[PDB]
Amino acid sequence: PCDSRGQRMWWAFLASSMVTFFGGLFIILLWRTLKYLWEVGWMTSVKDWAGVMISAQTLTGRVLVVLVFALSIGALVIYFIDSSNPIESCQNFYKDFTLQIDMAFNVFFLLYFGLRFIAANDKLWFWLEVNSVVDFFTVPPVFVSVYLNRSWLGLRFLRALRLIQFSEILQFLNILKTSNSIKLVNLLSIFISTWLTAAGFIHLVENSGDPWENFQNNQALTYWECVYLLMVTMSTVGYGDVYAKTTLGRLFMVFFILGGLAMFASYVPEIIELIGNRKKYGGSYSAVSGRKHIVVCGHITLESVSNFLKDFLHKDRDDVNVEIVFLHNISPNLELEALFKRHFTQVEFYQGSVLNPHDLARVKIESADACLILANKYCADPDAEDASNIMRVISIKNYHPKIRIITQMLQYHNKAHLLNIPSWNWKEGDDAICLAELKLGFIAQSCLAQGLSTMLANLFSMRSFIKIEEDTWQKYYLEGVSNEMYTEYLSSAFVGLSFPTVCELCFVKLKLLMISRILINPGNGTLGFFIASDAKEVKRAFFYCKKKYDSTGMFHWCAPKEIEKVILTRSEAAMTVLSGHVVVCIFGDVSSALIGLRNLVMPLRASNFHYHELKHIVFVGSIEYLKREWETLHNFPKVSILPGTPLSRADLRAVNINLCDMCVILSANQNNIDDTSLQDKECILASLNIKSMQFDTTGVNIPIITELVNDTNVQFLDQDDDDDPDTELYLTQPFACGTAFAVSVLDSLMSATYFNDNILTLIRTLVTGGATPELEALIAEENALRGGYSTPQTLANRDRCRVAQLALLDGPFADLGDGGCYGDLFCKALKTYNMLCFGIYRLRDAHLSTPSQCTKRYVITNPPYEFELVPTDLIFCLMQFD
Amino acid sequence: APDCPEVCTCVPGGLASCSALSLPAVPPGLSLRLRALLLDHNRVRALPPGAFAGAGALQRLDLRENGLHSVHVRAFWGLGALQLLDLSANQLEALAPGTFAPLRALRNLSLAGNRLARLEPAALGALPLLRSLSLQDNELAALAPGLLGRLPALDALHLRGNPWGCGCALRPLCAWLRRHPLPASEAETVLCVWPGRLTLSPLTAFSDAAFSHCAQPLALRDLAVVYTLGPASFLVSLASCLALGSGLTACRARRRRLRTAA
Ligand SMILES: [Ca+2]
Ligand SMILES: [Ca+2]
Ligand SMILES: [Mg+2]
Repeated sequence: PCDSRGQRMWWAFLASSMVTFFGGLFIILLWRTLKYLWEVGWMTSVKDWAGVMISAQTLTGRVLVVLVFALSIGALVIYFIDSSNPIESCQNFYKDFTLQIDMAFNVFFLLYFGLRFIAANDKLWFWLEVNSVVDFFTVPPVFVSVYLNRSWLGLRFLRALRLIQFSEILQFLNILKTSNSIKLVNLLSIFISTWLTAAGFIHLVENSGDPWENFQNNQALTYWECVYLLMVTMSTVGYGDVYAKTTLGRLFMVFFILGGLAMFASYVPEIIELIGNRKKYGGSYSAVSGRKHIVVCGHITLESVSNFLKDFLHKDRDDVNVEIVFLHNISPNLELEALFKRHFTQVEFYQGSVLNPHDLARVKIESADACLILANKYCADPDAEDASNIMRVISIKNYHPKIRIITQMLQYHNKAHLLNIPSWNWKEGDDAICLAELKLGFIAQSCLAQGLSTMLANLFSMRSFIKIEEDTWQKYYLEGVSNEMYTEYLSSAFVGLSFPTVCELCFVKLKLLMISRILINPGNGTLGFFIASDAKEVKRAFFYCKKKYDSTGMFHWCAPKEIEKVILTRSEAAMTVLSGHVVVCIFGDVSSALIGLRNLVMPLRASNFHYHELKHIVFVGSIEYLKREWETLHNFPKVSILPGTPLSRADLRAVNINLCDMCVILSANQNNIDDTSLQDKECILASLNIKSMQFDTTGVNIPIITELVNDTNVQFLDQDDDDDPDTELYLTQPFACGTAFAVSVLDSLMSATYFNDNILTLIRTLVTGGATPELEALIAEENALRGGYSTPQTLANRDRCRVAQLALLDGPFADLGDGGCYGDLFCKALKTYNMLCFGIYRLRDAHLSTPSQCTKRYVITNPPYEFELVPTDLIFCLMQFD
Repeated sequence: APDCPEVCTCVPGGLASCSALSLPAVPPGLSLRLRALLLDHNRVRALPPGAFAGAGALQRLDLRENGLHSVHVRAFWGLGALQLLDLSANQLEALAPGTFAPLRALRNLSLAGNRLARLEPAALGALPLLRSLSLQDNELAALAPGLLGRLPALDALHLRGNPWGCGCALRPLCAWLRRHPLPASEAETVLCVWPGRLTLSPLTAFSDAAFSHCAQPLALRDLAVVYTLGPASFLVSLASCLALGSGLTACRARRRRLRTAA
């Protein structure tokens, strides 16, 4: 029959559970009080057996652990199914299927409790665990129900608390190892278990009204409704459609808010954060056939990446599809991700470390065309950055020696360390741009011919042609900055009787300027180094067919000098006669870094120079710094040193600053302060001190070049100019006049160096005098320039042509002073004396009809054939030896 | 005579009839000399407390078909001599406890044709002199146990037309019918209402064996078994695990130390 429930007896099950728990507690406490008041161990053996069984230390242990997990889930499902049935009912054990499964499950749980008790260390504290408590209040009631053939859905919700011991189960099985996963499983298990247990208690209390009201408060809430109610409650929402009405239910709500709202607000955000841990820029790069890809690593940042991308992918170069793959450890920020979005089909980013061979194999450096390692120029410690860069290159070499590398080195000696790497196969291809070396070579070149460093730097940056309506100096300057350095294979028409004589004067036909080996002004299959404005019209050559010297003689050498034999003082410096010389102001301190002045003095002492024509060099500044750099600056001739400081007017008066050919302001302590505002303050003060001097005439027209670490300071060098932070350095008046220089203009070198590897070494033979396979080997092994007795072949290695500045007022070229045809001028320069002019060094106010007292001159690179000239003008040339 | 209501009809011997007079409430001026009162077919919807005051010697009260839906607890105070009540054919949905307690001389209490969903033990109170009851045409789903336990002299009862849900809640009910055999004509009309496996089943056909599953009262054997089942089972499981572990350990030890060389 049905309607089997008349008189209640929940006290049966409840009292059975309570007497079990309390009897265990009291017997354990009685044993403790009795103990207080008074082979190898078989008890320890069985305890160890149980301990091994509970843990997943044997196959039996793992089977039992998995069974515990599965049967805990099964008992929870049994409770969920039984929740629909009334609170009290009568059911037959041997005619029902759910009761038998429940009986088997709780018999297993009883056996597991026995094993846990045997393995337990402290019995009393094991009795009070949540697992033991839920065992005491779940198995006995089922046994009593089987005995009575009567089921009461009482504390069965406590089965949900069996869900807590799931992290421990997984950690035993070695599945759960890492901290994040363990914490996530802990949080999830605690949250779900507490939620379900609270829902079950509310279900029991609301369905079985409070006893003191004679059970007249039945609300009849389904278990799902109680789950929903608890979710709305501990979420702080509180809809109010469903709520507890009984006194016991409201009391549980009051005491559960305090401990459960905090649990929700502390667990949900943490769970979301933990699940949210993912690697966005993972995965590998697919190597598409027929399209080469290069890899870029090192110092990857928004400004560096933007500059490299805008110079690399410029429309001026030919229609070539080279795909860039960036590899950085730090995940990009929003601006960098947007920049990558704007180049969606041209670049990719993959997060990883260049040290790990896994990440190297991920970007497929095995099939890469080249690897480019950018450097952090603006670091507080150059040695650390060079060391990190050499680690990066050595890791790439370790993975793949055959790859070709372009890298930036902040110091010259670390370049020599790079030569020590076994797979530095510079023959087939390899590059190493030393920023200090190339910067100082450019400075020395500008010392020989002012403003040459500006055009050298502008030849390498990719610039599209721009036009301005107003007639200004910028208008003519921008017609020169648009010319880049390209390489083209020669035609079959010029490969006949002789390359040289056909090379000259034919630039009218090709409308381009030409500059098996490196060739510069070839007089007396080859790659022509053109200065065309674009790569579209460079395809017009081949397509159209109508003890004094050094060990090599490349430089000058003299006997070593002691620092005391060259140290001077204001009296003897003023006594000494110096005109048209070079003065180098040096800023430094005790703990300042090492600049390296050898790459500044070497370019000025090539063999094309005569000892009489050799320019004197005097370094003015602190004597400690020059002492530190002296070990390399002592095998050098005709160099003087004045202690003191460039900020003292008298010290500068002694060294004859007014008549020097070039004053070079340099700083070394610029790597100490990282303050943008404070950088180059000594250099700005020194430059302005030079400008404001007076000589029995104002020194504002003294040729001076300042090397600035910070580009933004370029506005303080000159005062009669327009200062805008928006404009770029190449557009600034001091840079266009060759009086300012920064390493930031050399970063384009990589983009050039990759696209034609010759250009870099051409730089090394167009600045710094010359670099041969031998001299690099000698520097690598000795690191000291040495010389010997001259030989005829040594002296014959002097045919080179070095840059020179030619006036225009007096000379056979006076007829062309205002001829209005610059092309006629250089065509004459070529036929009459085999001389090629890069371009024009022109007064800033020359384009204006009204005269002025200005002296600043800017640079024009390759003026058109129909270019008007002014008699007040300067010409860059490549003079030959004699 | 002053003992007769002005609107009602009285005859010698204390018999008064007030029916078919459209009385909206109890007529005033009740006297002690009236023994039987009629009030049927009126419109007395609400019964004021102490309405029948004054006629303490009344013996029979009729209120059938009077639109009764709410009766106060003290409306029948002082009616100790009242014996016959006819409250049937009304809309009484609930009876307040203690309402009929003063009625020590009650013999027939008619609640037929009412909407009484449940009658509670406290509603009838102490009724020792009660001889018979009529609960037909009511919504009494089940009689709470102990209601008949304060009616020692109850020998006649009518239960037709009720939503009798045949389960363990009416076990005290049928126990009466076994010792008070309902006559066959009326017995055939009392049937279970729940549409389960017990429809068209007369209440006298259900024996004890059919409801052996029903909660029997707490004994002294089971009282002790239910307390002892838990701890005894836990101790048995613990001992079984201990014996299994000790035996396995001893067997593995004797296999390992006796075959160390082999
Ligand atoms: Ca261009
Ligand atoms: Ca300015
Ligand atoms: Mg792609």
